[PDB]
Amino acid sequence: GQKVHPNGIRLGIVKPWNSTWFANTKEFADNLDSDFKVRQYLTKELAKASVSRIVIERPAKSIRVTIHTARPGIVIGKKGEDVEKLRKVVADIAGVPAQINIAEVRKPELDAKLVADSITSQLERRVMFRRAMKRAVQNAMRLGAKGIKVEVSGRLGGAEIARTEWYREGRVPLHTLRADIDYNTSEAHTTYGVIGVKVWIFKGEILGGMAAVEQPEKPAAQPKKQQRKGRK
Amino acid sequence: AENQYYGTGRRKSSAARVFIKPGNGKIVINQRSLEQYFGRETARMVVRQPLELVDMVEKLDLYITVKGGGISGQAGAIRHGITRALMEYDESLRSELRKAGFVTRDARQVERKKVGLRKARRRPQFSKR
Amino acid sequence: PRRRVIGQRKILPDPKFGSELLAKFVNILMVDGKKSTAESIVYSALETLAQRSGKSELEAFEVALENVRPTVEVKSRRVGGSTYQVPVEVRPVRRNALAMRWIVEAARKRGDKSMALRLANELSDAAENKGTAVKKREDVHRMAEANKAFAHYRWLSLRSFSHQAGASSKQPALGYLN
Amino acid sequence: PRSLKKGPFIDLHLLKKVEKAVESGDKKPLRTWSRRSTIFPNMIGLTIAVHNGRQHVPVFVTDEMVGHKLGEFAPTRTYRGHAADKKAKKK
Amino acid sequence: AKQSMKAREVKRVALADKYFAKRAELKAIISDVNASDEDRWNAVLKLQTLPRDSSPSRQRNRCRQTGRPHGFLRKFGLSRIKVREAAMRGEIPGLKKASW
Amino acid sequence: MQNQRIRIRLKAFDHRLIDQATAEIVETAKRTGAQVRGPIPLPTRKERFTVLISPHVNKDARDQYEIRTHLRLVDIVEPTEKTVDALMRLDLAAGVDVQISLG
RNA sequence: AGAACCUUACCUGGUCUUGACAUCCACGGAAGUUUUCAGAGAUGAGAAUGUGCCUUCGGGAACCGUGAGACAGGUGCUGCAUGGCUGUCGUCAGCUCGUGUUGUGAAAUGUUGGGUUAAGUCCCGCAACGAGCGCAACCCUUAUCCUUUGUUGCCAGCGGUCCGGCCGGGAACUCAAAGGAGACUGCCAGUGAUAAACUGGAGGAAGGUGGGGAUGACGUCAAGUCAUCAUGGCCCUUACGACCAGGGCUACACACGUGCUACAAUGGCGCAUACAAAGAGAAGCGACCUCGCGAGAGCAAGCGGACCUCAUAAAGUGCGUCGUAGUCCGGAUUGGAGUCUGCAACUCGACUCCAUGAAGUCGGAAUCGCUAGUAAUCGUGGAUCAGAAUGCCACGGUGAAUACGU
Repeated sequence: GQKVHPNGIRLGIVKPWNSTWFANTKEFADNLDSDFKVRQYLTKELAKASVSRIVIERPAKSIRVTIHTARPGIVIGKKGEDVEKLRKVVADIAGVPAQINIAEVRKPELDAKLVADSITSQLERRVMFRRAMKRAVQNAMRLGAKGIKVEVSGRLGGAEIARTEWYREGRVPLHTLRADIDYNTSEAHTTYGVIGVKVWIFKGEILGGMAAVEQPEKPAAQPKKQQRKGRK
Repeated sequence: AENQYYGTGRRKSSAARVFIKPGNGKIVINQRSLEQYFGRETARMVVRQPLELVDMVEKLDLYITVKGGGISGQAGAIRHGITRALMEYDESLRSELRKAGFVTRDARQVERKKVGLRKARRRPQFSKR
Repeated sequence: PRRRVIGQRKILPDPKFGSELLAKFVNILMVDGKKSTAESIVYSALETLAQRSGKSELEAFEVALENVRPTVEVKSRRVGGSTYQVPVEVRPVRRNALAMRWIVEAARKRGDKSMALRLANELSDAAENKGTAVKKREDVHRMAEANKAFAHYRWLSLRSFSHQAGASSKQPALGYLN
Repeated sequence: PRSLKKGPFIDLHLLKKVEKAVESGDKKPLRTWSRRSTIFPNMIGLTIAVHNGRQHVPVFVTDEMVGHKLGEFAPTRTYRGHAADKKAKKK
Repeated sequence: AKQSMKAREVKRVALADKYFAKRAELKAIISDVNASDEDRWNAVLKLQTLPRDSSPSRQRNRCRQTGRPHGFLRKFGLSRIKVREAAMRGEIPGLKKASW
Repeated sequence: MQNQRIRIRLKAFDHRLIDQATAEIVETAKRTGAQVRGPIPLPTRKERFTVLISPHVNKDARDQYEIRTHLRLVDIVEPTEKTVDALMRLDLAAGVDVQISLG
């Protein structure tokens, strides 16, 4: 049947959002949207690229854009001139100042978005292809992670109908909430149709960017302090 | 046990609470009389029975405040407040409550509505099938 | 199926009669959730009874109660190409429940100026028993007399299970010993 | 029955023709598409129409017709049947 | 979704604003409560009639990004199924699956 | 002499970042004077939503989503050169949010 | 998820063809503002008015107008071209790989057997063994307990107030929401392969993931999606484009799926009267007060909501009254009048007042939800939303009956 995005469930318990700004109802939405406009307006400059992914913040009274590259020398450019052009492209679109951001991707075939995409680019494209997926899986295993699945669809092999193939190595739990992970799903166009790719990577039992709860309050809290009791 | 002793009761998220002193058998609820709260009504006796069961009906207590839900849920909860609370008045009170099931908690907790249900659960009176 | 099993569920006693059977009589009179109305109907209903029979409310009340409820009823099931309603004992509490349900059913008939008057009614009826339900249940008794019959199936239940043996139903399977 | 806000609508897209329409007479009907617009004292004493969707349907305005909307004069819709429609007439 | 319906709505916003928005402040006191009458008749009430559309009745809005109508939220100005897409992902800050 | 004033608040998506933030400014605040305490928990929120699960049709199913907003009073009733800031940050940020006005 | 219009697909009439939207390039004008008139308006023509921005003051860019090769545009086909997304079996206990063994092979073994379970759950054991995913935890929610804190919250002992924590005062307590504790058949007794597990009991707030939710493996109807979105194929652009006024989407002796409401009396009506949760509100929500029979309007404190309003929530409780009368019930229909948003309530919206008035007496062959804070049953709020639900999503009130048997 159908499944949840691993991740999306997760957000706020194990995984950060994605964008990170405040907003709300009178400005929420919008924002959301600017985002949507950044994404489409910046990402066509990025895509040419080794950027996997972007995250938007927002600080502040600006916009933002953190970019994950992968690579970063290809988006920074000669003496930083680009990152200045990137951003000027932010911004633009957006109504505020914006800033770029850097990020580094990572072990690039670890990811997923960048691994995927690497196989979506080969299928666009197309080349003998197949483979790729095998690989990627090998890779990722490899660079890091405890398992990876890949799946490729749309249709495959040029076709009249639909289709789909997959590979996977290590591992990959599904219901485990938890942790973390990762994930992913990206598409795409070719002269026969849309082509689609999924990737799922299990990192093991490791903690995410957050988590969920904060550390214990009771150490802390302690009863020995003076207060109070409001109220004054 | 004391005293002045206390218990919070609860339920359906209403709640409750209950303050107890030596006395018993006098009661105030909420600021409120018991007749100005349980006009009717079964509940009430539901507020309670836990005082009759031990039990204490003429030896204490009673000062009560209860909020939220509705008049039967308030109560339930009272109950959790009076059972619990009375534990200080007891050394076997609890054991006498629990034997039961009066120390408990709640239980119940409400369920829930979900999508396509309806209440909760429930469901529509059809399945197509 | 189930597995697991679970039955009836506990109810508090109920505040006038100190009894769980009273509640249950409130609930089996209740519609929906209006327990305050139901209590008001049951005490009105018994105060009319109750004036109805005896001189008190509770002396009934047991006459109904007795009824109206039974001791036997029917079970459906199934036997060859057909289904039958075969006699069984009610369950001690259930029954009750039967029942409490018949006295409310029923009631409800019914018409009515107040419930309740209906109660109740029918208590007056039932209870004297003579009431509708008392005729209800008589039915049940029935029907079940019916059914008297048979239950067992069938050959397979009557069966294929030889034990003590007089049976040859249900138990594994039994030869000699060791 | 149902009602509407007091001081009912008149619409300008009709009023621009009503002021011409009473001076011209209607000699031909006024149409218009306004609908919705209210019948006012308003434009009484001439033929309007009124579009609907679709054709223009001519009606003379007495109202007795004030406070109704032009579209009541319209009919947009027809069918089908029992109903629709009179008995009933023959064509 | 069509570019013509998108759009429209941005035209509407927008036109509205010149008219609605400024208006509305007039409507209400020139007809409704309020008004003199000289007003309302219409007219003075044609100030409302000529622009419509620019009216809030409509202006609405809706989606947004997809454009879509009669299927959007809103608090986000977005379709919904696009809200959800998103959420999976986390493109809206603080927005997650859910459970209770 | 100290006091009221300002208030401050603090919003957010999240607990956590509200909290860190608390904390940034409320231990600051303790610290300068006081004018603090203990930060109240204050209600959070917790919105929820139901949306169509398919792009087209459905009965049943659906789906359900939430957002969430922590809020909070931090708590502070008076400004100080180190709590100004933080206030600057809080705000600079983003993921938080900050209002200061006494009202 | 709320079709007078818009939205809109469709119809009649008006009307345009590089276009309402969009990109390259050139030519003429700053963008823009103000204003009259014909016309249903689209649209067209006339009149007044600004002369900006960057700058080398040459020139350039923005924005408007005109013009060509391209081309834009298409809610237009194709879901049997395809991606992404989803229904549903169904939270069902299954699905699968590696190696070894076994069969010429499909495939078997393991994954079946024995005890046990909600379960390829847990345990036991064999040419099967090793390993992964699903089941299950995590993570949210509900509530017993421990602890820090105290306004937009609270009030036990102290105090003014003819009785609001309003305020001096207070932190025992509620609550808010942050951290912590607890459940493992653990413990005791019995059963059983001294296993796992199950039954019984104590302890505990709770007894067996305490309860509820998220969660949907593998695989499928040659399932649904051109109407979120994406995008190949095919096709018009002499338009499958686009602007405007009106009409239609709502027509009518029909039938159905799903929902509402009544037939009353453990009900209605008039008066007195008690106890909620949740949620929205910066061209918005809103009390006191004023006006009107009233919708509503005026006036206006408060607020961005733990600070306010809906709000005496209704069922329920107290008192009078009805006697089965088509009613003291029901109140479809239908006349008249008033209020409301909006360009506008004619076809065809919502609310209020007066009057009028019908089927309906608890309903066939038949059928559906639910195992307890559930069903049954009473009220409230919100999204969507100029305005506008008896649907949908969430909320709290009262609160059952019965569970033998398989």
